[PDB]
Amino acid sequence: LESNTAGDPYTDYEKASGSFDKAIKTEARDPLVAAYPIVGVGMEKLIISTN
Amino acid sequence: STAVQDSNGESWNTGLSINKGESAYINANVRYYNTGTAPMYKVTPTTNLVLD
Repeated sequence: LESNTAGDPYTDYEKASGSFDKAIKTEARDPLVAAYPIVGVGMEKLIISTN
Repeated sequence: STAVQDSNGESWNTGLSINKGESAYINANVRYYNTGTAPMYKVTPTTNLVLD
């Protein structure tokens, strides 16, 4: 009843057939799983300039 | 009692002032090269300068 089962921009047929972006992990092939990056930022260290 | 006093004086001063956050103004001399198989138009790199 919905074009996108998961909610991600690619539709059911596009996700199933693999006619979408080729850098996406196979775990997102089936419609139930969603293509969703969780990009995060890891701090390494600060430098303080004393003016 | 009268008195007249003349005086001459000379002074030389030097002064060095410096900040502590903008203490220096490095700049680089670099050059781009290509080793792939296709030409690149409007090349712009993002590069990191690291000290140690």
